[PDB]
Amino acid sequence: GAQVSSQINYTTINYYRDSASNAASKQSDRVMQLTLGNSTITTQEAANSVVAYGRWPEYIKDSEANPVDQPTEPDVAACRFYTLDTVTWRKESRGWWWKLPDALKDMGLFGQNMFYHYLGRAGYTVHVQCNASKFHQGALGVFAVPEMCLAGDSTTHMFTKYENANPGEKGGEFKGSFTLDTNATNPARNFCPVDYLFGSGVLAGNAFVYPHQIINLRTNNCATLVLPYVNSLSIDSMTKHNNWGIAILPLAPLDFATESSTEIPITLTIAPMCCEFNGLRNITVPRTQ
Amino acid sequence: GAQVSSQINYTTINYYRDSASNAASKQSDRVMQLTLGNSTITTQEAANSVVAYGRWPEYIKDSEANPVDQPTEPDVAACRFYTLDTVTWRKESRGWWWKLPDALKDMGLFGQNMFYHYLGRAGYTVHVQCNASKFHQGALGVFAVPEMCLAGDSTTHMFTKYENANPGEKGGEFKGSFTLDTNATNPARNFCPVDYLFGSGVLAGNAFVYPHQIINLRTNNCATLVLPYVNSLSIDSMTKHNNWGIAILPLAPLDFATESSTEIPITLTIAPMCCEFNGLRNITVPRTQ
Amino acid sequence: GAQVSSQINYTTINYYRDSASNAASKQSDRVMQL
Amino acid sequence: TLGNSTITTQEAANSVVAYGRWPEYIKDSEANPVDQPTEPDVAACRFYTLDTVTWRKESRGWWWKLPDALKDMGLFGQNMFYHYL
Amino acid sequence: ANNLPDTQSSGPAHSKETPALTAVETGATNPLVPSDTVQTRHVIQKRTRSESTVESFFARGACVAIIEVDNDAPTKRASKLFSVWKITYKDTVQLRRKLEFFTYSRFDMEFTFVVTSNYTDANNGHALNQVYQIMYIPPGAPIPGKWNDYTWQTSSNPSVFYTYGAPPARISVPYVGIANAYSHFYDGFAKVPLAGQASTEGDSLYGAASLNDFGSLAVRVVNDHNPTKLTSKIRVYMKPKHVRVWCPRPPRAVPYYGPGVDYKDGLAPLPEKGLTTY
Amino acid sequence: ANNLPDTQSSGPAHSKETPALTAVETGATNPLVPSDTVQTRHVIQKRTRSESTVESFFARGACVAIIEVDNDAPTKRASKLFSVWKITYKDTVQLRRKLEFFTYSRFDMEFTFVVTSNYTDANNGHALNQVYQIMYIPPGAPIPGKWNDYTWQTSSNPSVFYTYGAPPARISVPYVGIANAYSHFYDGFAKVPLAGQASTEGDSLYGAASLNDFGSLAVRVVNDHNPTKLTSKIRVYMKPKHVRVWCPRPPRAVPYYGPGVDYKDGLAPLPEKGLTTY
Amino acid sequence: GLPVLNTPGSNQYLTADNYQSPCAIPEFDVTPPIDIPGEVRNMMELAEIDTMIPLNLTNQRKNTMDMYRVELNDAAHSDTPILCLSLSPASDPRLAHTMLGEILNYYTHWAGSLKFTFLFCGSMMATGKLLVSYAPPGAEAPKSRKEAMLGTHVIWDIGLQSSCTMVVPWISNTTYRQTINDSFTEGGYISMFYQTRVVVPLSTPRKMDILGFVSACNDFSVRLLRDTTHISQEA
Amino acid sequence: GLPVLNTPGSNQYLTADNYQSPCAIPEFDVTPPIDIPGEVRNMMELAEIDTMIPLNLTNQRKNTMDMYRVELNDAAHSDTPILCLSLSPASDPRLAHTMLGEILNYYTHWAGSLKFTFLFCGSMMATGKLLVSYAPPGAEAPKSRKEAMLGTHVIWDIGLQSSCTMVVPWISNTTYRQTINDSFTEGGYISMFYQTRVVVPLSTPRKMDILGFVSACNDFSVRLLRDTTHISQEA
Amino acid sequence: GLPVLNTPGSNQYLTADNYQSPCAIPEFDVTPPIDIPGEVRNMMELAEIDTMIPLNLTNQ
Ligand SMILES: O=C(O)c1ccc(NS(=O)(=O)c2ccc(N3C(=O)c4ccccc4C3=O)cc2)cc1
Ligand SMILES: O=C(O)c1ccc(NS(=O)(=O)c2ccc(N3C(=O)c4ccccc4C3=O)cc2)cc1
Ligand SMILES: CCCCCCCCCCCCC/C=C/[C@H](O)[C@H](N)CO
Ligand SMILES: CCCCCCCCCCCCC/C=C/[C@H](O)[C@H](N)CO
Repeated sequence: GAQVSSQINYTTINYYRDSASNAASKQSDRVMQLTLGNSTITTQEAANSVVAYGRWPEYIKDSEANPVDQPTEPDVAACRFYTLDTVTWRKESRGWWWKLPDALKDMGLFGQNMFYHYLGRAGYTVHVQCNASKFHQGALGVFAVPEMCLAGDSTTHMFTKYENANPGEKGGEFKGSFTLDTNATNPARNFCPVDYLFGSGVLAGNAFVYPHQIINLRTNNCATLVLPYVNSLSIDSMTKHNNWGIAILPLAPLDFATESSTEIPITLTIAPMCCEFNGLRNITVPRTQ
Repeated sequence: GAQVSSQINYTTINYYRDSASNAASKQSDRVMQLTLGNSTITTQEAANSVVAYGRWPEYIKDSEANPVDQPTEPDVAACRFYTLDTVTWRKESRGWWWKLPDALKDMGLFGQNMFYHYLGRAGYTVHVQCNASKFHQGALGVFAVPEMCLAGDSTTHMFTKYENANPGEKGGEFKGSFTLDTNATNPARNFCPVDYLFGSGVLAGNAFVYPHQIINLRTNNCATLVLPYVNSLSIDSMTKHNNWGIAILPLAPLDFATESSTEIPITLTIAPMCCEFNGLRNITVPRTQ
Repeated sequence: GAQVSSQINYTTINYYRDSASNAASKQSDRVMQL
Repeated sequence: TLGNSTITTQEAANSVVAYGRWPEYIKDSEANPVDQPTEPDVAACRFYTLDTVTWRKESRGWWWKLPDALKDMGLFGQNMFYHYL
Repeated sequence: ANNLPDTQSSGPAHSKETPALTAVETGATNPLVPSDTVQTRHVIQKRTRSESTVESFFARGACVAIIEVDNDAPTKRASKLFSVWKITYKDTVQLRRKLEFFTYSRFDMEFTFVVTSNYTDANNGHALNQVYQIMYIPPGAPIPGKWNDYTWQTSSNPSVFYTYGAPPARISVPYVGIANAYSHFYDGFAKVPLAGQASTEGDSLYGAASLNDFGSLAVRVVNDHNPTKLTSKIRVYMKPKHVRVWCPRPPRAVPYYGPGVDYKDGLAPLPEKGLTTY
Repeated sequence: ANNLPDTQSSGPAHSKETPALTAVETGATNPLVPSDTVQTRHVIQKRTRSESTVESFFARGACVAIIEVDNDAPTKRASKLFSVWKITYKDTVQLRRKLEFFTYSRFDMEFTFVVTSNYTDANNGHALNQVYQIMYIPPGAPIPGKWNDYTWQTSSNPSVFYTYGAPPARISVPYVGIANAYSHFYDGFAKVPLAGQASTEGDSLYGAASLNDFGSLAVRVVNDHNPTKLTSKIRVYMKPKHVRVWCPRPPRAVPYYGPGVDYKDGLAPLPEKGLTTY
Repeated sequence: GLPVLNTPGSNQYLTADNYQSPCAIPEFDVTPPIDIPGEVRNMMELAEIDTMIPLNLTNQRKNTMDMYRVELNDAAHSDTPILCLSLSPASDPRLAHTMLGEILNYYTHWAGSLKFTFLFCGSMMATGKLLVSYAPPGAEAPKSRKEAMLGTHVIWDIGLQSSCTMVVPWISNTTYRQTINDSFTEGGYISMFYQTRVVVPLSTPRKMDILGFVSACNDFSVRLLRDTTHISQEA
Repeated sequence: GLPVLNTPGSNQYLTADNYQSPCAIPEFDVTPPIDIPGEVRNMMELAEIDTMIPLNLTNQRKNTMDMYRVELNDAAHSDTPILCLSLSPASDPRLAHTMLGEILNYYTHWAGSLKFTFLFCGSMMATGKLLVSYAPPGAEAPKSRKEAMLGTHVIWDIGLQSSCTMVVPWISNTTYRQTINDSFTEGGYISMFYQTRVVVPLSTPRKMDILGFVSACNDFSVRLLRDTTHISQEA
Repeated sequence: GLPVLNTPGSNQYLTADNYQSPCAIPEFDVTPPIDIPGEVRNMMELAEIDTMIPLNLTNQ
């Protein structure tokens, strides 16, 4: 009935059936080995691993299962480390980005299961590898961004086409400045993610609110982010929706005591985890080019 | 006094004497024999029987008896199977309809009791009989429609005359299209029940919400509907008011491997049940023609 | 004080001193000598 | 019923379990390879319908091989070709 | 408003039970669940049908009438100083269709009156706030013949006096039917014509029970007229409450044509769509 | 809204524990307190974070729309006798930015409607008090085509009739998302284009989920027109209630440009400041 | 009197409000109810009743009884679909005007498994096997049996039991789908194919009809009442 | 009815009010929540996360990634400051647009200790000692290490642990400071100096970068919610 | 004061309403009733009394 609450008290009574009608109630860490399926990663210069939001990937609990068909759980056939194409960190590099599960769409049986099913769910283990010498310097910020929406390149809002929004393993690169696409006849309809705006109109310095690690070449040569499935749904369409983005930004430029421009590679190795698929039918073949 | 109810609760108090003032509170089956009176029906190709709304016909309980005079219950003299005139199902047939008790008004002592009394009540056992060969095909939907109001044939609303609304055992037929009666001098004042509109402006496909059976010639040759008395009153005037309508629609057309147009008969056999009559006086003689 | 009455009940309270202020409460025989 | 596929029949002649042995997974007492196996379950253990053939008066018969006949059947085929065993 | 059954895990099936096959000829609907035909996981179902109860389905005020009245000099024969609206839900369509999903119904009824007014010209001064009288005239009570005749004394009729600018007026009535339920459909007549009666006798409209089943509302502006004409509309909103309904029916598919089930136009509701077109 | 830890007295330190030194490479924030690096006294802390709870942060009505309607003769084609506003918090910026501090949210929502009106000219008489209808049109319900078409019967849509001069109208809705939370950001498409489909097929806006996710509000003046034109604005104020939020994000730093994350102008927010200038 | 403070929303009229109001006819002697057969307590009860699907909405069949009949024949086997429709029970024209679709068109959101039943109305001497398939969305719509058999499906043997039911299980990313045509909450594709073929002996009709019915399963629910587009009025 | 008396404030609309209102969608079947990772319950949780400081807002560096980098080199020792800023976390341009500053700009008052972390991004072969100082206000701002070392300070040794944290303790006359530039609640001065110098061997970059981060300590709180100046809209 | 919200029907006058109103003559010394014969408590009591039927309504 009547609720008496401390403020000397005050009385609150709900006069309506629906709760929405209620008033607001104001009351060493360097050495690691990771094994998934038939794949293993060793590192001697890690900086510990970051479990995003302190939540390990997990399968859908019965209390949260939306679809009713028996799901597929390929386990080791898909929950394994796939190594993406290596990119080159140079002095002039502004950064790189990938989307998940997009980046893994062509990765063996994970990709097959992804495209054969209406619904897919997976966490990830992202392992960024970047080794240099004790005489190199530079720092990479590695950020795992839930719902990493990126800004387009045109005056038309939300106009980036599916093909450019889902580049696959190659990913994309941040730019140093915003260039407006003025070709009205054949618009690029591509992202224009500016680095200091973190590609979405927010200062890059604040991107550390996201789960992240820093590869500081004097300290570590790898970063490991363990990402749970993050979404507003227990399970979603992997082809329509990228749950995670990976952003790599050079926080401190690459440098090495030589006149010639040094370049070192960055390699991404990503393992889906707790993969779960529902809604089997004929294979989805997305439009490309 | 004050009602505390879960939504974290809410309090409801009725401030008015009358309940209307209160706020809304949101809280084998193929073989059968039927015997009634001196009449018996056998069937070897039934599809079970449908008791409309799962309610067997019953006499008026004392707790629901409106008229105070001692009722008449002829029992076997009236609660017996009467066989209506047989109709012919052809390829072109659009369907047939009857009204109850209207269809039985000339059926022996049931009709006599019906016309000698102001008030009458009865459930029914409707038995549709339609046999063909294993080389015939076709399907009849048999629907028992409470308050089966049918659309008229004129611009004047509700203009169908009593004589045409109560055709008797011959019943009427659904039409394939709506034809407006334009004869203003001598209007037909007849129904124009279109088949796909179920004769009342509702899609025939939805008529299955009503108690129904299907005579699928490959499966069964009869349908049995047991209809309780359905009305907004315990008892009503049988001459003024038809409690039930029977509609028979060819869901799948009659077909048979011959160039000549095949025709098979449909026979309705209807037994009043739990007949109860009140208000005896001189016999009602309805106007005809 | 508060009167709870059946209509599923309803509550009636009189707010005035005077009763008039109250709402309406809906609750042989042929032969004789004299 | 297997996976998302169902077969009904009204004119069967019972079913024959070959040699009276129902299919089963490899027991630990008989497992030769040591790597953790993949068991796609419903993604692969489901009814696939092959191309229909025509029985005529002159037909002499037909043959298929398993697993060969199913090699292009969705995720069963994918798993078949992605694995040594 | 009950919760829904959980989905149970179901594995492969190989048996003589065939839930997929049935016989719709019996008139029954095959009560299959997904686990009867496919492999299913365990799902703890949390959805409920709270908003599809009949009460929730009808728990909305629907506009059933727009009664227009005037405040003007009685010598102006064009103006209408009072209006009588026979009570019914069949002057509009939406609530009618919702109700006619069913054959019978019992409900209390909440009437809410939304009154709007406006000037008709600008060269005859202004007006003081109007008061409107809405008198229920049950069948048999005298109908007002003039905006100021004796009937407006309303000694026994219930009347609501509504002051313009106040929140919409509102009253409630219980189930007032003379039968045990309201009949949305009546397959019959008020009269049975008798043999020998002239053609002008025993004739009644098909499907009508009473010529006046629920009476009328008579609406007037109580104020004497200002030098300028004012027009007002009283919109009547019905809300069924404590609803019970019997014998569901297929909903109206073609436009209503009168208070009966008759149809004249729009007899082609379905659009064109290929048989093999998704 | 919890209280804060007291500061503990801390004296001189001479040891091998070095809380000052850390490694931000790990991705963690060094959880140091003043006593870790300086000598501190004992302080009984009395400050609390009651006003920075997410509920307190969002416990404000914010204007999300200004819906303009007219009361005028329907022959005046310039006047707009009804207006449809698609429901969203992205027509203004302030509430949008506050919400977009986070990636997901669940909340009930309180809508408050502040209605103002005025004359447009002075040579056509005066007006009686107006009543406004605000009808919620959930996705799929028919949108009004005219200010007085059948849709305004609102038999099933919720409508609020607001009398001018009354305190702002107010209603509440629960969390109505079809997902388990509202998504402030959606990195995906409504459609996946399929190989072989023409360029005009399978194309959808980046980041849009539904073409119509929460429906619209249709607003009209119920009154018939006075001889003079009246203009009204209905300001819609949203207040999230019972807020829960997930996955914090850096706040918008450059001006919003459309409903997406796109940016075009004002890409130089930071001002100039010397490195060694206090 | 008692100090009070009027809050926002005072004097408004919300058509969905649930308040008490004075009775205009006090002390009325209400007629008691009787036990009428067929009482309904939830609109979903109506959606759970099978109603015939106007599957064949061609130019010459729509708005006639023929729209309810899908013609099969005994031609040689083919993989081409017999019928195709989208799982949009409220907006697909073949489902919108069924009882299920009519009920859905009063609500904004729906969720749960659907139930499609097919009745074979050929002669008893006709035999055949059909395949009824549901492909959850996101891939190309099945245009031959080869693609359709990869999704959910039931192989229907036409025999003594002349009806077959395929349950379309609830498979959705969102916990509810919208009752409009919208790609984000698209439902998938329902198709029918010849498994073997229809075979008849001599002296038997070589063309017959099948009828389609749809209803809601017991896990089905709707929410967000709304006005339908299926009824309109004119001045 | 019950005698009532309307008080002042009746019929007003206070945008901060907390009243009940009627539900426009009664009996709605709300979708239950799921356990989404990363739930936030207090905005201070966000302020406690280290975010990079745009320390170098020169003409050529502002509004670029370069603004986040402060350049050190191996020149001879000097007492001149490396970087200087004011403890105005909401109004100092180098702090205003950090996550801490962004949160503060929604509030009028702030109190508590701040936490500045510096990350050395030179080569492993580079060594050096720096001094990071906080001078509570009221005296001349430290313009050389001699003055700065008299205030609160930490001497940072660049070694295997490449990051150093200096806690700016809460030292204020008032129990809260305003989130604007105001001398009465000024916060003091933060500066960095070379303690010894940066030393590198041959074949090593002689110029490197340090990155700055700021966050709030667990004793930090804010009050008096307000609209920020960091977002604006135009007609 | 106490937060209140005025509902529809406020300020109307329903002639069938049953509300309390202030007494215009407080503390009036009402004359007590006496036991008058022939008290009636229901109008049906009057309908149950036989009354003569004007059966013959001819012109004269
Ligand atoms: O504004 C809307 O709410 C409203 C607007 C349009 C609407 N539908 S309508 O088809 O335009 C329509 C328009 C008027 C009437 N109508 C009358 O003309 C009338 C006269 C007298 C009594 C009753 C009524 C009555 O219902 C009925 C329907 C309903 C309500
Ligand atoms: O007075 C203030 O409170 C108010 C004043 C200015 C303001 N910001 S604005 O940038 O001037 C602005 C001005 C108008 C609109 N706006 C429209 O023009 C409109 C049309 C139709 C629907 C919704 C809207 C809507 O938001 C949006 C923003 C917001 C509110
Ligand atoms: C101001 C007081 C007015 C009170 C008016 C009371 C009348 C109540 C009418 C309720 C309407 C019931 C709906 C109609 C039912 C069916 O159509 C009839 N049984 C057949 O005409
Ligand atoms: C008069 C009654 C009107 C009732 C209106 C109910 C609609 C409620 C809308 C709440 C707004 C939620 C905020 C939007 C969430 C995200 O943007 C969407 N998930 C993505 O579009």
